[PDB]
Amino acid sequence: TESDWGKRCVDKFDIIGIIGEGTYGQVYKAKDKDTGELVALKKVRLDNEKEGFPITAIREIKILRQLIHRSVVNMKEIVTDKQDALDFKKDKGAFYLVFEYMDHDLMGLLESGLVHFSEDHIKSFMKQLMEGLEYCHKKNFLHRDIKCSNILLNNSGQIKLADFGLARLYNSEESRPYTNKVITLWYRPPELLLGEERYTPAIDVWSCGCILGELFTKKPIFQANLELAQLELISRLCGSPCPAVWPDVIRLPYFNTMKPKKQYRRRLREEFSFIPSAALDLLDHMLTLDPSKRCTAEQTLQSDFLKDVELSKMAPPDLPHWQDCHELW
Amino acid sequence: TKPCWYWDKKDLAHTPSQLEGLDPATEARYRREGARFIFDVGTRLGLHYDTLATGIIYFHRFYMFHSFKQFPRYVTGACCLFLAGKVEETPKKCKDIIKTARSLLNDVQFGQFGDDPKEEVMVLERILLQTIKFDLQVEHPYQFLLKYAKQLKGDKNKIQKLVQMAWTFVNDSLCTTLSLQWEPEIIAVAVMYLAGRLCKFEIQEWTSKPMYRRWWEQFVQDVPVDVLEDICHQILDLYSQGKQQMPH
Amino acid sequence: MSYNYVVTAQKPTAVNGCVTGHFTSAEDLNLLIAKNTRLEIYVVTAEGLRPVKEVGMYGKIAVMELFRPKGESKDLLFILTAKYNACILEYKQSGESIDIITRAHGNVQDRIGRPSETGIIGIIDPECRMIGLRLYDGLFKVIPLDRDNKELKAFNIRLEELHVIDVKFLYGCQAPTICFVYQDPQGRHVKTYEVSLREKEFNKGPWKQENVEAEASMVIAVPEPFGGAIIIGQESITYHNGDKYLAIAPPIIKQSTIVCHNRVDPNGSRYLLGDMEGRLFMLLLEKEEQMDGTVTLKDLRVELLGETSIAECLTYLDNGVVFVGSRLGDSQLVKLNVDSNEQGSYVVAMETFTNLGPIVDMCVVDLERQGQGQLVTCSGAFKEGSLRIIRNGQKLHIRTVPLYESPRKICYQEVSQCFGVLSSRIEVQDTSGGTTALRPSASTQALSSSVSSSKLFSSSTAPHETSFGEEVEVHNLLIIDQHTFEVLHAHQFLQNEYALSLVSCKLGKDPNTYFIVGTAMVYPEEAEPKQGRIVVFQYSDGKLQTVAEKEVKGAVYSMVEFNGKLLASINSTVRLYEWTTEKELRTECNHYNNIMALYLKTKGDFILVGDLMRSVLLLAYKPMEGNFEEIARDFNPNWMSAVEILDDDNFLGAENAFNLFVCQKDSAATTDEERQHLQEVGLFHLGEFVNVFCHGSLVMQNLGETSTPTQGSVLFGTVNGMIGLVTSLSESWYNLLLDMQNRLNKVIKSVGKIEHSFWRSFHTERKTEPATGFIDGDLIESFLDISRPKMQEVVANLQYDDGSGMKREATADDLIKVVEELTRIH
Ligand SMILES: COc1ccc(C)cc1N1C[C@@H](C(=O)Nc2nc3ccccc3[nH]2)CC1=O
Repeated sequence: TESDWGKRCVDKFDIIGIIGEGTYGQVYKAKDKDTGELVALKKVRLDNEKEGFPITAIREIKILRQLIHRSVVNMKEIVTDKQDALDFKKDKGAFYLVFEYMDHDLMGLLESGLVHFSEDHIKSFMKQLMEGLEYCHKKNFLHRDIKCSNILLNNSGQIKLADFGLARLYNSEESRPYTNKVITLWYRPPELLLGEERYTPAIDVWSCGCILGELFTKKPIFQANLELAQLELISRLCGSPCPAVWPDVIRLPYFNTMKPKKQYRRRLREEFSFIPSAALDLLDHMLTLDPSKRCTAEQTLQSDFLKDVELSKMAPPDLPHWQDCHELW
Repeated sequence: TKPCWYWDKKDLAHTPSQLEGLDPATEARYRREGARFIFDVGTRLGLHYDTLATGIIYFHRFYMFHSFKQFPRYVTGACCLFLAGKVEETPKKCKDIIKTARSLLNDVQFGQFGDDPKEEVMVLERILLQTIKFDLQVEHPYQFLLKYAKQLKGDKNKIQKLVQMAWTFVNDSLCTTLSLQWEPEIIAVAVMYLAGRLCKFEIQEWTSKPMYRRWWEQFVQDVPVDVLEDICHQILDLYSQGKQQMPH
Repeated sequence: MSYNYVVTAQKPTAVNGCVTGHFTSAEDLNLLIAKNTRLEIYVVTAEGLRPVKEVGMYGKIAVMELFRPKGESKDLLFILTAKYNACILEYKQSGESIDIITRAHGNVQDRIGRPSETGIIGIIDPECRMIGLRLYDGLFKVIPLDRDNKELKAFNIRLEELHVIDVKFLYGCQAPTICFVYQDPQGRHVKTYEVSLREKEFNKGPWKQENVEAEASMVIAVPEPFGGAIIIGQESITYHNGDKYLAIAPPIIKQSTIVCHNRVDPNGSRYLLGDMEGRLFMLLLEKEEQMDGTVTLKDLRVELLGETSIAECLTYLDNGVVFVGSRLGDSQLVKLNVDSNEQGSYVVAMETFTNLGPIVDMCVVDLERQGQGQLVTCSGAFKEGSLRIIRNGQKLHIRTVPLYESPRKICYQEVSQCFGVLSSRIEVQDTSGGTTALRPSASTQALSSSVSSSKLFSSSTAPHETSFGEEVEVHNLLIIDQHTFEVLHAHQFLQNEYALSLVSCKLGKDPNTYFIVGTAMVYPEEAEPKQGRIVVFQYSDGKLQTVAEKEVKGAVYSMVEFNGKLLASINSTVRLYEWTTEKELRTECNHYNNIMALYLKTKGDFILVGDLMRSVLLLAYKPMEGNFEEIARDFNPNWMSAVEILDDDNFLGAENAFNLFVCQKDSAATTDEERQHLQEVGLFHLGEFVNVFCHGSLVMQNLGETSTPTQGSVLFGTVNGMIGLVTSLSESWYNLLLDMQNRLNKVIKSVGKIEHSFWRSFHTERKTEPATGFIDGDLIESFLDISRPKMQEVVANLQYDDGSGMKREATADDLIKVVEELTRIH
């Protein structure tokens, strides 16, 4: 049946090439021989034999067979290398995680400068992303790695969230000890910079707000290489962490340790004056220092900016594929 | 989409082990020892109750597709617990699971691990994953026992006595094939039903509908008493066979 | 890691901007011509221009304006680089010693902002109270010109109008006032604001908004006699000032888009206007004086003067001499006469300044049978299209071959003693239903000619409607003699067929040498071409014969000869064709994991592919199997403009951000993943847009082979005419030259006080990185031009390495000899 994963062989896919590198193995693009559907294969190398099958992959197999949403990538099946006949101990073959192939990735399109977003395009983009995050957040799952690279976009304008390798369940009642350093520095929330270690689902919201700004500027909002320097960049725009705006900031491990140069005032509305007001309100709320005052995903979907957006009109972004090779004369 | 993990009692006479000449009593014994091995090892390591149960469910499912004569049970159990830890985010190093197993198993029993215990366990992970069809998410009677108990309103001491007795019945049902016959929601109701009979409590009064004598139908739809009685009979059989008695 | 060396063989020739003022002295009139990264200062004489000084800047010159604040004797120069380095410069001369003073400097980049579509704009107040900068959508930046602002500190005023087309400071206003054209969903408008340095905000402007032409492009600040502004569009020119409104819409300007404007008479009575087809117009302001004593603007008139080279910038200079600053063609000095000549023209050319124009493609060929290659470049566009033959002579000798149509690709066929050139000319839909060319050109003046009769796409049934006046490109293959450079034959391709690729080679067991062209069927409706041809031609006895055609399902962007087989890239696919004994192309194998296979290069059985995005991929042909294999791909996202193979392990690329990088095969083998990953080991900000990489050297070998420390030779051509050369170094030689750069940067004074390390840092809007693996040869070669005290200062405590001498001291004379050997590579 369709449900007996791990047995079908990777022979069933014609490998087209390597579309990227992944934590547990290299990622390949393949065409299904039977249906002709283009897929993506994630190679899981269990030959390491240090701790067996990588937990990062286990999380992606556990979570993505539960989550069904348009804005969440679908794992179609799991296939294997030709296994050694009747000798599992000799068998060192790897497993492949099949996913629906996506034409482009956000960071790729932005880095190549080949994409331009209108307000309506940003509306359609953010609505899908936040709706997917709401589905995941309602199922009490935390992504913990929201980056531009992990947002896959089809040419139709559909958005899907993808790398669930650092994803874990959130318990509101029982505060659970979590890994402190979980998102890439450019999209990391302030609590994790100050070392909360017991983060809320609001870590993912802060990231999506950083993306919201990036879609308007075409450049990441806070790009730094050191955790303190990131806090400084955030502090300049969002304001310095202080007890008045974040009453519990004093309980954070590094609040006394990590300090901005000054107690900067919030300037978000001023520095993003070119952003539309409906969006600017969303950004101010998504980039709130206090995780308890930071907006939820649902609250973003019930915003003036995203609520009356209709996803029937996908509004696909501007991806010129001709006369882009030629230079404007 | 998703696999079916439930068989009929009658289907258990045609497990791979039965067909290799193992008699029903022996496979049941092997299943209890393996499950209890998983439980004892994980408790020593400080593992969450869900992690222990997940390993036991992996274990029970495994030997619905393979024979006990070809796969030594304690190696299988250790592998299940090792994987369960990664699935449930309570991970342990394979070497540590092996160490704890050495303490609890005698020398003959540890012989199953062969000359290299860690390797025999790590090598099995491939077969375990393919066998469980990569359906790693498992639900256990515990969550439903608490979700349903929270909706009961009444004497705090009487309800808490119901919960703990039922909780013990859940821990005892992991040694059986009930996990392979009935969804966890039914098991949670069955153990509430059993404890209620034993404590002479009438749970209906604590539910929102006090004249609904089939109190469970508000938690689990379409469950006949036939089922709940079959489960109760199976749980109490473990107590009558052993020397242990009902907790009360 | 990898070590490479990059030098300029020819400096940028295209004119990016030109201003006139009194920069060297209050009495002299100067013309400051700006080329990319280069500033040229002249003095206007009666015969022409007198050069006085040229400087380089560590930045692309984006804004250049001359201003004279109260208290200064002479004009000061403001320059802003494309990386947002700002400075105010002063000319100072002490007898024979000429130097450039950095009076103020700083970097004005904002942490958060959206770069504007119409680019950086810089304007200065008529009272020189402030510098206005339009860098980001929705923001106006003010640098106030107070004596104390030596760091050029500035503030931003919120601008409601997000999409601004053009802005100027107006004349005759009570406060500093800006006039700008902006676009919102309702069309284009002209609006005014007043700028308050005291309040650091905008106040209501002197006159109300007016709706203007949809394609309103340029704003002219009319001088005090008239006041107000003139708005130039595609069809109309309008004057605005409070209640006064004029509009002239003469049919002559609708024909071609106007790109530049300049003031002739300081009173504002006359302006110069120029359009893309080269026509130069005079815009006349007809005055009317009222008995009140006030002069009003009565009417506007436009008069055609003649033809110049397509001009990016115009400057009136003095008398009738006008400087035509051309980026697409040769710049010029032309004289405006009061009386027309017998052809009706008032414009007569005086001098012609060489501009290698956009170098679309180039080839290195030893035409004169010497020891050196001559570089034949596809240069210029439209009526300025030319072929340029460049040979090393101390100056470069350049021969110009006018085509009057756009050249696209060039290849050399020695068997035929001729060159094959792809060209496109502009025709316009005319009343016949066909099209008519605006002027004769190479493809129409060929000795013999032919037109494709292919029936491949003839089935059509796809409608493409035509409106009178719309432009079309007509593509041709030109056969050009290598000695006379006479067009021997022109082959015109199908209607709507673009010629994108060209090769000259023999295939298989076929002894004939062919011209092979790859094309794309280009329809305005299509996002990406879905039809195309590979055409095999034979040039024989003065006639081009069509040998074979292969239909493809896309655009043949690139082709290259591969061991007797034809390697072609069709959209995403990279394909290898065999040439059968039946003289037809047969597909052997394909590779599909590409976004767009724009660029191809080969070496042995290895293929380097460069996509529109995802940088470069190393493919290999496995002859035992008859297929392609992915050896190693660069996973960093970059938009490619050109690629080249340096050696079997190093690969060179050019970004659309004016950056160069080198990727090396990891050459380790522990994991397969490591081999598959190409590590970018070189990063360099060139500052030019590289279209064509080409192995070869213009230097003539004295006898046999003489080699400096540099090994290998790659020439490259750019959009601004700059020609550069990339070569490799040993680890020992890199370290020596790198350590010396750091010493030279401490000694050499930069114009604008721009840090050299900053200038060469890799730069995309999203990422900025320090340069690596590249020696700025133009910095190294400047050691020979610094004074003796500075030379000895540089060599202090300098040690050699990785040689037979171990750690060797260096003297000023030792390094002078080393650099002079490096100057011989070009
Ligand atoms: C021909 O394209 C490539 C060639 C070479 C490289 C290096 C990249 C690309 N690609 C493939 C696209 C992608 O990332 N596709 C994807 N990645 C997935 C991960 C998980 C699930 C589905 C996925 N689909 C974006 C992109 O530029």
